[PDB]
Amino acid sequence: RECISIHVGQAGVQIGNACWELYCLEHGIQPDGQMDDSFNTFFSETGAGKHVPRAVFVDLEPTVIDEVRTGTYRQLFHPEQLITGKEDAANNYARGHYTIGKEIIDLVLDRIRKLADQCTGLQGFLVFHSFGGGTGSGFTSLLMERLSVDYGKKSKLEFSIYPAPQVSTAVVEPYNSILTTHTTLEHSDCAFMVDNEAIYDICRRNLDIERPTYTNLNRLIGQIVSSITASLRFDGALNVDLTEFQTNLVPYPRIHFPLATYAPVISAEKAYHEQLSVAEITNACFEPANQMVKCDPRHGKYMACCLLYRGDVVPKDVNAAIATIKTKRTIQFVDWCPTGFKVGINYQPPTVVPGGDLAKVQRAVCMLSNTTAIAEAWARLDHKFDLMYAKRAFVHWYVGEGMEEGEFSEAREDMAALEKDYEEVGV
Amino acid sequence: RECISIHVGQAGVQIGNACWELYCLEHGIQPDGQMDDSFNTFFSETGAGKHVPRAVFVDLEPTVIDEVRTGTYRQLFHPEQLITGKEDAANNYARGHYTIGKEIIDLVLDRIRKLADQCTGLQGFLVFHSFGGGTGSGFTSLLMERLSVDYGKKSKLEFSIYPAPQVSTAVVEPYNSILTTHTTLEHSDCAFMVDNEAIYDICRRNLDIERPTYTNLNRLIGQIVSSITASLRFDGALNVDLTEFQTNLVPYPRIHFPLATYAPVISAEKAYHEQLSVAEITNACFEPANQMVKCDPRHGKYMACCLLYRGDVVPKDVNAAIATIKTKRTIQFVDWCPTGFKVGINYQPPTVVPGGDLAKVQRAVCMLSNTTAIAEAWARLDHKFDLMYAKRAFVHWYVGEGMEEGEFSEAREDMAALEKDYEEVGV
Amino acid sequence: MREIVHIQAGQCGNQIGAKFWEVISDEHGIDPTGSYHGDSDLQLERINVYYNEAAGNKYVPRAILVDLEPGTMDSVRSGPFGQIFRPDNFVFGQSGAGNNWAKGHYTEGAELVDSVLDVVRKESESCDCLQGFQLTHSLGGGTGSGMGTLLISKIREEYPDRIMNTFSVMPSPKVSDTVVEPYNATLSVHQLVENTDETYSIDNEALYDICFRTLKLTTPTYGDLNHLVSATMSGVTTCLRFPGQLNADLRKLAVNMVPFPRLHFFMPGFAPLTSRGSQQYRALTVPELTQQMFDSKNMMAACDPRHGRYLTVAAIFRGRMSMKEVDEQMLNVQNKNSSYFVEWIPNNVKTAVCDIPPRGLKMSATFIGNSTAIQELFKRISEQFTAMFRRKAFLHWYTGEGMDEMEFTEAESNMNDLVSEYQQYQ
Amino acid sequence: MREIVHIQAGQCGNQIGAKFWEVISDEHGIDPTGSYHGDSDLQLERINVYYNEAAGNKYVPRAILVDLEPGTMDSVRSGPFGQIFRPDNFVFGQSGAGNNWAKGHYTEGAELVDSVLDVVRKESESCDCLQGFQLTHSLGGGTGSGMGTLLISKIREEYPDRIMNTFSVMPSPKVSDTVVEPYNATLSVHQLVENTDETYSIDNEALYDICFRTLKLTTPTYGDLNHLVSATMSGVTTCLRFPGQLNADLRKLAVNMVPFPRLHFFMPGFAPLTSRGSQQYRALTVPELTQQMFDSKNMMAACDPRHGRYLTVAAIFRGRMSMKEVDEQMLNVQNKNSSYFVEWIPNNVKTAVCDIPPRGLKMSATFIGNSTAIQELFKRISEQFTAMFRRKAFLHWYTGEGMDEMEFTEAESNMNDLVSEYQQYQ
Ligand SMILES: Nc1nc2c(ncn2[C@@H]2O[C@H](COP(=O)(O)CP(=O)(O)OP(=O)(O)O)[C@@H](O)[C@H]2O)c(=O)[nH]1
Ligand SMILES: Nc1nc2c(ncn2[C@@H]2O[C@H](COP(=O)(O)CP(=O)(O)OP(=O)(O)O)[C@@H](O)[C@H]2O)c(=O)[nH]1
Ligand SMILES: Nc1nc2c(ncn2[C@@H]2O[C@H](COP(=O)(O)OP(=O)(O)OP(=O)(O)O)[C@@H](O)[C@H]2O)c(=O)[nH]1
Ligand SMILES: Nc1nc2c(ncn2[C@@H]2O[C@H](COP(=O)(O)OP(=O)(O)OP(=O)(O)O)[C@@H](O)[C@H]2O)c(=O)[nH]1
Repeated sequence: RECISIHVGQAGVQIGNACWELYCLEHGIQPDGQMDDSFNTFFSETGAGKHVPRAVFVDLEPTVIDEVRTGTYRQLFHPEQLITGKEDAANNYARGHYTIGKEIIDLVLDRIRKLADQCTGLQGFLVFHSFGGGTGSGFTSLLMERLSVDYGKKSKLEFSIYPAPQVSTAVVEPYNSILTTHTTLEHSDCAFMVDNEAIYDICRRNLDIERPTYTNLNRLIGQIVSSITASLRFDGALNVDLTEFQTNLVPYPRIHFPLATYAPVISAEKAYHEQLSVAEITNACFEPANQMVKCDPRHGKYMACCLLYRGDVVPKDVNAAIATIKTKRTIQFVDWCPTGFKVGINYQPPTVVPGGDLAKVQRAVCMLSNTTAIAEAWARLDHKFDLMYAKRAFVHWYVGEGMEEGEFSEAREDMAALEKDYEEVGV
Repeated sequence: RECISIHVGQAGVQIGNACWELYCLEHGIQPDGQMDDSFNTFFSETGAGKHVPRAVFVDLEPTVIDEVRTGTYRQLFHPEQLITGKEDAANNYARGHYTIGKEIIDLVLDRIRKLADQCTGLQGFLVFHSFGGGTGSGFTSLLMERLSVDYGKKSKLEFSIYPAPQVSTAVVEPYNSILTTHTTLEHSDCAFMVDNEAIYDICRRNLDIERPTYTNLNRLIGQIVSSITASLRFDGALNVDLTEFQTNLVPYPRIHFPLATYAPVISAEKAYHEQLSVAEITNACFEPANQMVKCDPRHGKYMACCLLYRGDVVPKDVNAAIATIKTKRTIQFVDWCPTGFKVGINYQPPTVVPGGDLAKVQRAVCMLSNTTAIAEAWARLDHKFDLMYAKRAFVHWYVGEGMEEGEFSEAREDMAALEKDYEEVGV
Repeated sequence: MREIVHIQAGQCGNQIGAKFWEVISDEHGIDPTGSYHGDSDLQLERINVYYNEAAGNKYVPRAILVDLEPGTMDSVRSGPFGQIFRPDNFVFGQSGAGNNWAKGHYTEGAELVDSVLDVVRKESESCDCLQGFQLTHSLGGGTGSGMGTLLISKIREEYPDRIMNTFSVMPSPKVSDTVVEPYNATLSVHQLVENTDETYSIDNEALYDICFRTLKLTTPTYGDLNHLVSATMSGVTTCLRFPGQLNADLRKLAVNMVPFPRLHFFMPGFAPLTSRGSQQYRALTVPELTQQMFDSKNMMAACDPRHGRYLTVAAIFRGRMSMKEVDEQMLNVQNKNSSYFVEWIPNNVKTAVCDIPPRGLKMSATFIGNSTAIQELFKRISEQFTAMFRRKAFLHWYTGEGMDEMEFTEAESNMNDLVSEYQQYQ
Repeated sequence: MREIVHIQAGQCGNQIGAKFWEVISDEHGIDPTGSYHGDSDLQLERINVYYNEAAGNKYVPRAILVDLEPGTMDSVRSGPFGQIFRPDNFVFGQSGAGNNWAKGHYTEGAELVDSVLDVVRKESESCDCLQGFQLTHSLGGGTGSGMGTLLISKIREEYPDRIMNTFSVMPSPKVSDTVVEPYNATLSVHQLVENTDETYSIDNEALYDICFRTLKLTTPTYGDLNHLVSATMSGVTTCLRFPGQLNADLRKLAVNMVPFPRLHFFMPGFAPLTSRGSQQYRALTVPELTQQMFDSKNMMAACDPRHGRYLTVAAIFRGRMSMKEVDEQMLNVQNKNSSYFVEWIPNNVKTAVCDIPPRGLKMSATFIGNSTAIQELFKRISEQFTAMFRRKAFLHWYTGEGMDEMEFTEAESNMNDLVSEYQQYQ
């Protein structure tokens, strides 16, 4: 019951800085790399009293891969896993895919094969990237093509980071987001999305962090990925493996875009002045104020909702909680999936990061939802791309890499064909 | 169970500097030459509390034979064994074979007879040389002719060092390599090859030695020769003597050119962050990135593969490892030898050199492979010779020694006749 | 001597099966180590019907514990009674079913069921004369639903005469713990009605309802539900495990509870089910047990019996009791409540009484009932099936394992035919 | 009194032979020093059949340990039981065979076999009446395959009436430890079928399979495999070593297991083979041993018996047991499984039972079987032979020792004829 991870781009490796911080903390694994069957999913034993992740960090720019090599997590990570490039993709989908992409995939794809044969219970994959720069967009679509044709049958958990609706770190990333989604549609088995201003807004309102940096964001993002894989790492009343997400949330093979959320997002001082049970955290995860993307669920419908709980949670009260969700009319499921609910329970609760921002709670929920609410984000992301594409803005960089007018049109009609499915299933 | 060694040329004696460094280290023999039945294969007892190798160092130039006489290994080596010449062969196959060769073979060949009668269990021979200079090429072909006619029935392990494909220390050595192979084909029973840029590339990638000198190279080369003879020096689950290599790897009496490789090539800091078992080191030895010659095995086929292991290795897991090699389709055996596998196990693990570069490991593999991949090295080595031979470049030195147009043509057609066999068995 | 080979499949089937061995081992006075320490010699009389004699006065159950997730066996092995089972019976794969009926029936369990069938042959040939196969599985998920019906097909093929006993835990929409419930349920019952002869339709919604109303538990875990389902399994086999004034074999229950071969879907019950507070305020007399048995709310299925009629019911009693008061209560529950009993059958009741009550309790009873009201469980599952099948949601994950759309059509027709026939005799 | 001279050849034959003396010496209660300290006097009754009496109440086995590598004798001499052997029996050359059949048969062993034959004459003439020669060798390599068949030819020449017993350890392609396996195997069996009367075809692939499935060992060394092969050797000779209700000599096994003179290639088995965990969860009764004996997976050869049919099988039992339950199990295993037994033989089973079980175990059994399915071991070796022989790879190393290509042709014809005759009676 293993699952190997890869981390592409600045956003991916920055997630790995905090995501593996809480994985090794949950299993008592110090940064030195030592202190039974729980840690085998993400940590392999090396001889006697030592552990190594099944992790790969790739970034064509050498800026932050070496930062881990000189940071505090030097002994934990095997130094050959920390793969680095020579020059930067520089916010170009084509540069990370054809020029600089094609010089290092021969190293990392065959290295990912090495971890496969080292493992036996490889369930699937979980990649970490963003649609902002060329690394997270170009190199992943290149690698996903060669990883899909290599294995195919195995699953892939895509934890992408959108560009926000109005907030944004760059100008050219609509070209990156529309081009990487043209290839990611037919390859990724599950596409989990994250937004920038939403997670800024969540910790400001609920957690009361008025001035967060990116390291504060990646703590709870790793908690979200840690929650879905906690059922594999620990025992519970009703465990769910990675294969449940493909069978429960993907009604059609093209609409495979869930939405992640987490609760209770509560600070240290508010935990004492607020009681936590399954009912209020369940209703808290469905409201738009706590969704990880800037899309309101009332505009659309929930096709499916996988509720993954942690900590001491009995199995009879969850049935009462989901009953209140079904009768509440502000959120409504589709008639084609009336029993749109899956429950998962784990006895081991979440762990608090030392020096972090989140507070320790006896129970927590990590709810995944496949819905039509993401079609609004696709439309406004596709709409803003049309103004730059109409004037041929920033096209001379991509076609200078080797592309042409053609694949931009294929990326446009593919997005319309994707939205053609969302308006179809929204009936 | 003895085997006497000779060392010709600068490359041969430089191998003996490090190769005997690890032989005497493995048996607890200090450089003084003293501290039961394990060391008798390569060390004879001298009276009481003293040992002497069954070694002979010959080099027509006196440059480095005296360096051992004034180095640290003065007491270990009997000073009459350290034979030296008076003037240098000077990168001429003819000069080391006819003019300066014929003045000292009368000393060393009759001296090699002295070690034969001193011994009783002489299994065969193992010579050390290179095809670069006239010493390693000319004198060996002269001595091999007189040693073959003297004994004949005994075996000879030829550990040659090729000139690299594009890297090279000289210009005339294609004449040396093609002429010495014309005589070495009918005399040598086993012809093990080594390349210069390959061993530079192996320690750079795997061992992380960015600036190696020749003494770093000869440490692992002696480890390769020490691995094949460890079965004679120690006991194991399935021992293999020198006679197994002739019967297992030589399907036809002309194709007797194996390829050597070694694994795990791992540094000191990477040993803690990487687990070593028989599976990954087995797959590591077949890939082109760890082969000792610049030839890719996927272009050709493996005719045979002798897997010699060391250290604590059980006999049931090796059968699982070779099964994965047989089903992996990136490397494929010939249909005429479906069971192309031989296993050898030794309980005594490899020993680390003090102050060296390699790290101590509980298990190691020294895999020998007879294949058609070496035919590419013969062709490019024969191809580059044709440009110099067509313009009669550097011919006036060899024919000034006494040769003529004839034997160059015999050396050319002999190489084509050798390659005629490789394309034949490649079907 | 009428031996019984036990099968456990799926996480729920292993959980109710694990607690099931906990209860009856205490009835026979069997240590967790397997050594016999019972007081009465009658416990060791028919101990062979679920155990095998071993050296050192040790015993081992004939429990074939099947799954596709190895974590379920570790919980059973580490449990209070994991050490009594044979280590060879634990046949289990590596990857879970993922809540897919077609995986366990065609790809995942199809390779594993061949290994399990050899163990069924091992325990059967060691028997003197086996009576039936007591299987425990849930229709939710892929393991119990898909691989379980495949295993039932092979055993029914090789043993076309033995009693194929199954305990199908089937949930309702009130507790929808999995989105793929109707496909797992509709496809599983397509095989059960053609092969099996007993189908104890137990629902989680009814099981939680027992804990609040009559048991009055604040935090009913699954283990509390497993204790109730184990009580029904020990009740039906109590006749053929101990001496009794009327010993009804499972075949002698199947002959009375199955007026037509397809009408073999039952609805179990158990009594006395008293809370901790209501222990002293309740009489142990026989009429008090009977009113709790035929109580409409004390059924272990979501379907209320008042919405239909009983074709035939059975009441397996335990402990010392007069037969006359039992006959009057079996008589009275059909006179005044004749609307809830079909009158084209003259006597719809089966009686049985053992001379050994449960451990700790003075008297007890166990109810079986084949009601026409049970069809609404199949009706609502068909509504959920047709709701998702009308647009073919989540069917493509079944096509990967070679399953075709016509097999869903054939299951739905056989499902809907089962609803019509209970409506006939209502 | 039916004495047995023991031969050991090759590294594998010396290893299984070395562990073989370890087991039976503990059955007779013999110290490593050779002094007798057994509890029961029956152990000292037929001690002469494998040992010779010496001064000081010391004993020495009649073990002629042959090899061409001196390192094998040093391991046996330094072992836990090296001190019991006579130092004179260690006849060994200086240079190993190098995995060449022609070396041990013509050049290396041909000079050494003349010295070994004098020791065979020494141990034979000291006997009262020898029954047969118990030889142990592997068909892999040159020593056991080449020199062993040469030694068998001379002993068969001088003793054309005694029982030539051999234990030919022959590997499969699943475990190909040597590239020269088919030439060593195909040439060795060319001499065995013409001379010998018993050939126990043991495979390393099957031997590893026992350790994982039924023995459940994590790290099966060769010594663990030697313990299993030694159990079969002690089982077949248990009749003529201790009193028993039915004492079957090796000639009395050869008369029943050899319906035609060439059909003398067997497939051994042993039971109970239980893991450390499954010790207490298993009954020592006779039907439990019989189902493990005839288990298709518990054979020590790569060929499954279900692919063919048994011409004739034998079951040498050990320990106190009723004959009636043995006869029923020998009866039942041919009634229901009649497809796996040829019916032109009416009774394909041989029975035997000793009154002394193995040391530490209460009961035991040992299986012999001449199956038509065994031909696939010869078929696959012929496929490997013809694969390498079609282009004549590695044949020139056999021409140096005077061996001609026609001898490979004559071996292949006799090999292929052996495959056809088992296909006849299938
Ligand atoms: N009365 C009880 N019901 C249970 C228990 N465990 C699960 N269940 C119920 O049965 C439903 C499905 O049964 P299972 O848990 O066995 C799912 P299964 O193991 O067969 O498939 P996979 O786990 O996907 O391999 C499940 O949704 C619960 O409603 C239990 O311990 N007791
Ligand atoms: N069950 C066992 N099998 C063994 C053992 N040793 C070896 N073998 C197997 O038998 C095969 C060949 O048998 P041998 O080891 O005796 C080769 P031999 O000594 O006869 O020739 P040379 O060593 O070349 O002189 C060998 O490849 C193994 O598969 C052992 O100790 N136990
Ligand atoms: N939530 C979150 N987003 C991040 C984080 N780091 C980077 N991002 C987002 O990632 C987007 C671009 O990601 P990358 O593709 O990795 O950018 P890059 O690697 O610097 O690409 P180059 O400019 O070519 O070097 C930015 O627009 C950010 O909004 C992070 O730590 N947390
Ligand atoms: N791998 C390895 N190769 C070596 C080493 N020393 C020398 N060589 C190679 O050996 C080749 C020539 O070998 P020799 O025949 O001994 O040269 P030489 O003895 O100096 O010949 P002269 O010029 O006549 O003195 C060179 O091209 C080197 O590449 C060494 O220590 N390790």
